[PDB]
Amino acid sequence: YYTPKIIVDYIVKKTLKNHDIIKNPYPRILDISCGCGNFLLEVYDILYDLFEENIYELKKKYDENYWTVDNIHRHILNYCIYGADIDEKAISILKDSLTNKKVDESDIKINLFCCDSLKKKWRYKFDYIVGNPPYIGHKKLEKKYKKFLLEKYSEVYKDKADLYFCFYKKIIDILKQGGIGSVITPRYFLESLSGKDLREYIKSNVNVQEIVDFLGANIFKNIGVSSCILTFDKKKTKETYIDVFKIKNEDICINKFETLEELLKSSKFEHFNINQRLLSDEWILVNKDDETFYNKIQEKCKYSLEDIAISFQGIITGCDKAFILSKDDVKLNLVDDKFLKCWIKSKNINKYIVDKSEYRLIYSNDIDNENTNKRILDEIIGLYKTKLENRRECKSGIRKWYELQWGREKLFFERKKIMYPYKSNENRFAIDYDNNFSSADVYSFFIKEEYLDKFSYEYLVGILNSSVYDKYFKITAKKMSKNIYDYYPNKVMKIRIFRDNNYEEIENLSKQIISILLNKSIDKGKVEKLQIKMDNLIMDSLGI
DNA sequence: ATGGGACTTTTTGA
DNA sequence: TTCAAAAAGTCCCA
Ligand SMILES: N=C(NCCSC[C@H]1O[C@@H](n2cnc3c(NCCCc4ccccc4)ncnc32)[C@H](O)[C@@H]1O)NCC1CCCCC1
Ligand SMILES: [K+]
Ligand SMILES: [K+]
Ligand SMILES: [K+]
Repeated sequence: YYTPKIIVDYIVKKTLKNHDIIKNPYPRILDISCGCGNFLLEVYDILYDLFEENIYELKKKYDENYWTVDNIHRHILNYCIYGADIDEKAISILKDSLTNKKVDESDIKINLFCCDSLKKKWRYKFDYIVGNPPYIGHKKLEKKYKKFLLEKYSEVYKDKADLYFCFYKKIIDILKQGGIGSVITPRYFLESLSGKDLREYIKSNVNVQEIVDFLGANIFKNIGVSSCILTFDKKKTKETYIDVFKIKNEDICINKFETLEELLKSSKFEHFNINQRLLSDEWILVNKDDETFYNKIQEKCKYSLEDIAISFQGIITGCDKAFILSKDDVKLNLVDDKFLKCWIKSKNINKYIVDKSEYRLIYSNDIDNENTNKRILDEIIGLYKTKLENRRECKSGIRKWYELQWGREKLFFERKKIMYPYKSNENRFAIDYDNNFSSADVYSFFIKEEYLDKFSYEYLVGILNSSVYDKYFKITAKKMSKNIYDYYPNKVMKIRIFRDNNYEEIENLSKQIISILLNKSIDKGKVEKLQIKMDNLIMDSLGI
């Protein structure tokens, strides 16, 4: 979890580069999760040069005996650097590092606190705040602790929110008037549904100076997280425009230049501005070309998928190894075919059509009692009885030990519907003809009856799989890792759709693609030509 | 050994 | 009663 030095230097320089040390020689710089002091040790170096370069001006303007170069080390540690961390071994190491910057005279007091930053009663605000807070999601966070966050941090922490939301809140709350904060956190709060309250909190309490979005790039080696750097202030400012630096190529190595600023100004990043006053509850962080593109589509389309469709998440068995068998597995001979459903994974979804299924789900909810079908329970499902019994609804009695945890409603699956993978590099919406069941890695919707005469499944997969809609969706989608976006209903169902003079031709092209994709000898190339023709029709329709 | 690519479970709050 | 969100993802190889 060590933050790379090139990022640490940038965040520290972002806050202190324009500090007027003559006007205020007592700046308070805080790291609320300082660890071993990746940031604070750099703050010390930057402060020391700042004081030494102006030592004679300070000696003249202020106590001429206090301001000597020999006194800078003590002054920094007594009045300027503040750290907090829950790990006492980390604080003990940082205290030793800060002491070793000078190399007892008299007992220098360092402002390091071993505590929970979210619980500490903070006695004063701070001029500058930097660091890299902990990230802990809803599954890994201790349940007794979550009761505390839901009580005391409800303005940013609810439901499936993350712990680092609370650090944004704490950092903002203890930032002095006119102060500057700069942190590196996961990027997901910029787009996620859970981050809505946090985005409202940031926008309405600080001026966001700058957002560095690394998208799917791997900033932390051997860590599966996607990062951003937020810089914000509480200055009295009227313009309130955000500098947004979005990475262009996710495969870039971060150390190509001596400094991060060189990387940002390079061709490896795009820069654009966003008006903070124009931010809705969603933050549309795109350049002017993309904003025009996005707005054209939004205004043109009179419907959304949510308007015309019923959406639902897939089956959640609660223990897949207990209920999912290969269709060639001999144990399926014990299971009556009335209990067996086709099962697909996200990899089975292509554009327009689903691979033939290779797995079967035992829809165990339809097993009436333990004595009629003893063989299935003893020889297939019962091999995982202990794990099945530990599921939440089994411990509370709502589920029998052999039942599916969230079996949903079979009738929603056993119908013509559209399916798409929950995480993908591109739009892949397929028409399911085979009553496929799936887990939560595949989402489904079917068309409401009253919209069937306006929209057909064949038309919908045509436009949703188009190049236009792939770009259109990815503008506001949640970037997860390198070449992975979330395709979840909370954004997929917000996709807006249109219907105009090109409807018949778009639908016809979609059927030709479906027909070719289902044939034995597939000449995939003609599909690409048809898709290009369809994309041109869609661009003609939307005026782009 | 590492960094990069394929692929994606069930726990959980509401 | 029962929905859907959540990557400090997870796992493997060359
Ligand atoms: N794998 C992880 N990676 C991220 C590392 S974060 C970097 C620094 O952040 C400090 N740090 C964290 N949480 C703090 C905090 N309050 C929140 C407390 C939340 C909590 C509640 C119950 C049980 C445990 C934690 N207050 C001040 N410092 C804090 C670390 O000690 C570290 O040196 N975190 C999970 C896990 C492991 C480290 C101990 C606890 C987190
Ligand atoms: K003086
Ligand atoms: K990443
Ligand atoms: K992992």
